[PDB]
Amino acid sequence: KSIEVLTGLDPVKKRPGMYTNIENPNHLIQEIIDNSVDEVLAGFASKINITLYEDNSIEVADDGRGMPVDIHPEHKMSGIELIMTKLHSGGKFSNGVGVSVVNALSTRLEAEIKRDGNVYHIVFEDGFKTKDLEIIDNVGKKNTGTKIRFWPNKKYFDDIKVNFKALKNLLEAKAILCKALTIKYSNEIKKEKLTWHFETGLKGYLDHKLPAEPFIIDNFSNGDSYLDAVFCWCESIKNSYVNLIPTPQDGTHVTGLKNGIYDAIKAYIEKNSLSVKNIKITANDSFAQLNYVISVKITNPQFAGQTKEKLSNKDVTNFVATAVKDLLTIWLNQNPDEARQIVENISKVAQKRIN
Ligand SMILES: CNc1cc(F)cc2c1[nH]c1nc(Oc3cnc(C)nc3)nc(N3C[C@H]4CCN[C@H]4C3)c12
Repeated sequence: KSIEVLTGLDPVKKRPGMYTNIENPNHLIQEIIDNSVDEVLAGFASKINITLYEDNSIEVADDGRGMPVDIHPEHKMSGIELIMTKLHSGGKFSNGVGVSVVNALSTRLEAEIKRDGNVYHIVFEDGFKTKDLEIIDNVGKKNTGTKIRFWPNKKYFDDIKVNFKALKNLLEAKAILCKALTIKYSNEIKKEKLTWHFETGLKGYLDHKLPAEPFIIDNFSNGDSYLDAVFCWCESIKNSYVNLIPTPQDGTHVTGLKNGIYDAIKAYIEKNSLSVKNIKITANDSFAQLNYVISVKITNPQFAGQTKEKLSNKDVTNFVATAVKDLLTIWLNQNPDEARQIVENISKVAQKRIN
């Protein structure tokens, strides 16, 4: 918030490849999903509905509070227009892109917002408003939501066809990580509907893709920070997420799982026996054969460099570590035969490193 930056859309139209992946419009669809996901994470949306039409438009709808429409004092336009028609960025010092990138790279965009008993409607073309915000209908006060339909512009894309298969993979991936979410998908070209809703979240996922029944951390929290995790050892899946988006280069949340596991194995070796007390085991050793998914839900996810691929928040590391240690120790201290096996294989990895 120290520096706030506001431009028009020309830099996006001039270098589309710096604001999206231009093979197809999927990344644009991702921008819209991400916003609707932020409304799920804030506790207000439970439903994300996606439609692919035969005219090659894409519609995404949620049942959240609805994108605000109040007039900005300084900019003299509604929230929906302000967010759609200008590039928003900023930070702490100089030297995610926003839905305006989708508006910019689209010949047409329509927004329907339900709030405060009103159905609002607005239309853009090539990133400029062309039909004013207007109340077109009325509705129950608790009938709320945001719905965006957009028409990707062929001049900015190698192909206007949506890659359906990757879109489906992505939606499933997200529904897995948020049990309070139900995602629906309708492809009117292929005549195909899907519904993803995972009541037990990640349960069973590792099994499908020691302990024999993998360990699950189920919605652990400290204030406005949430942790879901599943892991086991094996002879491979190693996925981590922040706010439902992959962190292919790990970070503080992973280091958190790593340290929390080490601490748990080290303490258990110390408090038991197993002829392993004299083996110099490392965090790396107890992590070596670990298969897991960890998914954290935090307030202001800070990342590495200028990209969003490695979580940096220096206090997530001990948020995860402490939780993993406590939960895993409890489990170790009620599963004797398997603890012993986990410990032994870990010692084996350590001895092979030392030799
Ligand atoms: C496909 N659906 C969809 C699509 C979409 F592009 C945006 C929203 C969207 N649904 C939304 N719901 C809310 O809800 C809010 C209401 N009030 C406040 C203060 N914040 C969020 N806000 C929304 N906003 C406001 C901004 C805050 C974070 N992201 C921006 C987009 C959306």
